Parts: sequence; C-alpha cells; structure tokens
Amino acid sequence: PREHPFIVTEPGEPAKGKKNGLDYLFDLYEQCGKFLEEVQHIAKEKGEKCPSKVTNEVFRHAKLTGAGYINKPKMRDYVHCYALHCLDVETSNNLRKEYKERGENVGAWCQACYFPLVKLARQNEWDIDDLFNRNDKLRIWYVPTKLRQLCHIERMKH
Amino acid sequence: PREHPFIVTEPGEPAKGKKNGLDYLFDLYEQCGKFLEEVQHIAKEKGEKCPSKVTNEVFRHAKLTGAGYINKPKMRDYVHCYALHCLDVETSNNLRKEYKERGENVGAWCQACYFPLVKLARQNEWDIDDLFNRNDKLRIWYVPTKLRQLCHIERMKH
DNA sequence: GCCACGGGCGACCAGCGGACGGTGAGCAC
DNA sequence: GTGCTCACCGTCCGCTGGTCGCCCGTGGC
Repeated sequence: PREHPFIVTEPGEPAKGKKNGLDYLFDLYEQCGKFLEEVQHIAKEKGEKCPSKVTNEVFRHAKLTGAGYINKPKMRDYVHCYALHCLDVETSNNLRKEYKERGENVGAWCQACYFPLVKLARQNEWDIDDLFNRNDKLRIWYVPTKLRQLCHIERMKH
Repeated sequence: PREHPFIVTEPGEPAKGKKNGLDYLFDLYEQCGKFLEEVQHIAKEKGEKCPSKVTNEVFRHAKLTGAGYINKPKMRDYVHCYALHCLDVETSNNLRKEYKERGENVGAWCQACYFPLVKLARQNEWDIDDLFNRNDKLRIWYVPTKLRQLCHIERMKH
C-alpha cells in the first residue's frame, strides 16, 4: 500500500496527519546509500560487477529487506532537493522555512530547489557533474536530466 | 568489407599477408580513447550526459567519423589482452613472443592473456576493478565478465 | 458523506552492456 | 584450383537508467 504523501516541513519539524516530512525524505537517500554498501559487498564476494551508483538492484535489495517504502521513481523525483540539502544545508533549510511559511505544497518547493542549485553550479564553473562527484553523499546519485538542462540554458542567459 | 584477421606478432613486427598484427590491435584501443574524448567534449558543450567509459555511442561515432574498421564486439574480444599490455608491457611482450615462437593462432594467445592478469589481480587484493581504474588507458574500458569470473574461481582455489 | 486536489510509484521505453557462432576470407599445398 | 581452418562482427538478449501520468489517498467542508 501507497506511502503517505510528503509535506513541506522545517528542519526537525514532525509532519502532522497522514503525511511525511522532509527530514524523513532526506533520510530515505541515506538509507539507499546503506543498501548500496550491502549490494557492493555482496558483489565483491560473488566476483560480480560492483556498482558505484544506486542501481535497479539496490532498489530491488531494499524492497526484499522489508524497506518496501523505497522505490526508484520517488527517489528520482527529489534527487535535486537532496543535492541542495547536501551541498548547501543553510540554503536548503531557509528554502524549506520560506515554503512552509507560505503554506506551499511539495511540488512548488520541489521546483524552487533547482534555482539555488544553478547558483552552486555557476560558482563551480558550470560543472554540475563535478559538484555531485566531490560529495561523498551525492557521488552515488545520478545528476537529474532536468537540472543539467536548466544549468546549460541559464549559462547561455547569464 | 570484413577486415583482415589478426595474427600473433612480436612488438614492432609487421604482420605478413592478408593479416593485421597485435600492435595495430592495441592502436585501435588508443583510437577509441580519442573518439571517447570527442564524444565527452561534445556532450559538455551540449549540456548532455558525459560518458566516463567507451559506450555504444563512442563506437557508433567512430564508424561515422571515418574509422569504420572499429566495432564493439571486436574491441570486446581483446579488452583483457589490452589490459595486460597496459598493466605489464614486459609480460605482454614475452607472452606475444612465446605464442609467436610456438606458431600459435590468435585464439590460443587470447585465452593465455587471462592468466598473467589473474596473478596481477591477486597481487592487488583480488581487486581487478581497482587495477583498471588506477591506469589512465584502462580506466575507460569495462572489466570483461570472463576475467572477473576467472579471478573469482582462482581465489577459491588459491 | 462527498469532491477536488496532487503526488506516489507501477509500468513502460529506448538503448545499454554483453554474448556468440555462421559466414566467408585466408593460406598451404 | 582446392579444402579446411578460424575469427570478425551481425545480430540478438536481459536488463538498465529514465520517464510519465493513472489511480487513489487525503483534507476540507
């Protein structure tokens, strides 16, 4: 059965009602990294191809270990949000406070996350891929297509 | 349109007849690296996903860019041979001279290359992936499945 | 109860990495 | 000329990474 929908929460704020907050959301990425660690270890033992990123097998191993609440499309929906939380925790917290105060839904918050990321990519000579690779938490996540496209167009405009 | 078959040659020895030598074979790996670099530079300009290894797109680009003699299954047959040449030239050269002196065909030489590579993987805590990733030339090539499987069975035996 | 809203995640797709053996080139005699 | 050896690479396959929107949970009234 389908998980509760997310809601915009401030750091350390519990979601009220039949909803999950944004700290629960970011923790799902941290749990995935632990399931990637396990898969890598098993593959090293088996003498099979070892993944460097979160693959379909990592999701499949998470589902069979009871963590059925973890799935590929949902993790993909918010990778950029998690990237901002990792790369600039202070902007990520302020953005969450701003969106909560406005009584904004998750979708508007999720779309707003791309914009401070464009700034971070600008400061790193427009290399969004390198920004993910230098970070231990982000290293395992694929750069979302929409973020790379938005970064490229913004570079042309500015 | 089929290319000449390869023959076992010693370093710097030209192949005789309607045949190609082993230095020509190793040069094809070098050409692929240049084609990947092109594909990489183009992607960076377009703001598209950048490959870190030789993908189907690299091979496809080589064909349309005047190097039609390059194709994926051929390059895949000898990745392990190219790996011995990069990781240990001296052993690669002696193996080539030995197989040439015995009047051996390419198939027998090709299968012999796996064994010195197994010793090299053993000397690196059985981590064949690390061996490839630490070398500039090899980094762009996928570890062949047959090699990783052979290292695994050898680890269980020795 | 009821409806409108909005997002979770099932399921689909293009193309990937990977494999194999039938043609047909090649050389010895 | 003839035969017979053997490997190049056409062509296939289990999946991958990436995507979209249907279904239905959810909260307000």
